[PDB]
This record gives sequence, structure tokens and C-alpha cells, in this order.
Amino acid sequence: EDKITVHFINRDGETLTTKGKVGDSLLDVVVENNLDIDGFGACEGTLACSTCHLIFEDHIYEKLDAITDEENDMLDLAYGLTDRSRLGCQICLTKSMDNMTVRVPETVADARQSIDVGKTSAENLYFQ
Amino acid sequence: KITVHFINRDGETLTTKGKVGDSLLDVVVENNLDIDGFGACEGTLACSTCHLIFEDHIYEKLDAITDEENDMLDLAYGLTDRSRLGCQICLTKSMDNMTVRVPETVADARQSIDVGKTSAENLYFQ
Ligand code: FES
Ligand code: FES
Ligand SMILES: [K+]
Ligand SMILES: [K+]
Repeated sequence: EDKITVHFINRDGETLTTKGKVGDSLLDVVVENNLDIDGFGACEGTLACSTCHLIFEDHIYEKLDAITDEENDMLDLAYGLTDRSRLGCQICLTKSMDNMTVRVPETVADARQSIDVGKTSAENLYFQ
Repeated sequence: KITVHFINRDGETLTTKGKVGDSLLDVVVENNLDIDGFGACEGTLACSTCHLIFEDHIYEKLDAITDEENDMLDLAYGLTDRSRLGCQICLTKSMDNMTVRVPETVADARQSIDVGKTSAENLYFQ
């Protein structure tokens, strides 16, 4: 089976070009080529995190396998979910993906300006 | 067996009992507490779904957070200064009758899905 080219736009805004085998997941591509993306693929592709979140080009997105309920559950928890988002670890390379660009979106940690004040209730100590 | 109170996302209190040494994920799971989606990664420090909020005094004396826990706790939605990952917090006799809260998920917070863009341009400057 042949190899194809995939471009990644990093959170940094830097473009990484790499080559992946047809049939490999985009997570596999990130890992097997040791790309500079921090935090990506925490659950190691077992549909238990949202860290493999990627954004796809219009015409690639349109052609992706229908999203399973399982994926959708975890995709709902992706930070900054878009109408071109999928979990990269469920998306397998096809020949028609050659020279596509996917973007790695920012995490909740990148956007967070402050840590909230934690609280178990609004209840006044006097009452409690 | 010690008693823990969970304040659910609905605002409702669930009271349940856990063995010493069990994690709070353990407790949630073993007693089938209706908490949607809590502990996806089954306690392998690979999600943020076991996020819980603790009382001041309990929080302070919890086991020192590890880097592994902290990397994932950074990815929790609505991180608080009283937040930890429940799958890493084990019951002690001293925790009997404490209260924790389950914070809302990003999906609960969400009012709409955004427009996806691989990238932007301001061709006003071509
Ligand atoms: S790696 Fe965890 S869901 Fe894709
Ligand atoms: S259960 Fe996934 S990290 Fe706690
Ligand atoms: K905040
Ligand atoms: K939105």
C-alpha cells in the first residue's frame, strides 16, 4: 500500500509536512513520525479523550466515513468544536487525501486566561 | 465504608458509600451514580472527564499532584482552584461525609458549534 502527503498546521501556526501510509489513522501519522504536537492522542486512540481533535478541509470532511455514536460522544467534549471537526484517530488516510491540510486547534489550556474559583455550593456557612 | 456526597450537574445531591482506598471514579462507577460520561478513560490519566471539585480543607491535604495528573487536569473544562481528577483521588477514613461537586462539561456549556476554518486570510492586504 502506497504513501501520501499530509500537511499539519500546528497550534503554533507552523506547518509540518509529513508522509503517511494509506490505511493509517491520523493519530498513527502523528506518532509514527514523531511530530512536534504536545498532548495529542492521550487515550492512544481508544475513543476516550478529545485530544486527537483535528479540523479538516471542506472537500475532505464531506467524504469522511459517517461519524459513529462513540466518536460523537467524545467529539462533543472537544474544546472549540467546529463544523469541520473530527477525532483524528478515527480518520484513516485514503488515496484522495494526498496533500490535504489539517489544523490542530487550540486546547482549553491555551485559551484559559485564569483558573476559576472553585466552589461546592453557593450556600452560606451560617446556614450550613 | 465511608460516606461521600456528590453534587451532580443538575444541582442534586447523591449520597453513597465507598471502601477506603477506592478512587472516587471507583465509587462513582461501582455505585452506578447517574453522572453522564464520567471517567471515559477508565482511570488511566488520559481524559479529563473525572474532574471533581473538593471542599477547601479536603483539597489542601490531598496527595501531591503528579505531572501526569496535572497534564490532564490542565485540559479539564472549567478548571478550578479546587479541582482534581477523581480517578487519582483515593478515599481515606478522614474523608467520611465530605462533599464534592461534578462540574459541567464543555458540551453542557455550549450554545453553538463554530464555523470550521483550516485557515484565515485578510485579503484586504493582498
Ligand atoms: S486519541 Fe483519544 S480519542 Fe483519539
Ligand atoms: S478517568 Fe480519565 S483521567 Fe480520570
Ligand atoms: K477560567
Ligand atoms: K461555539
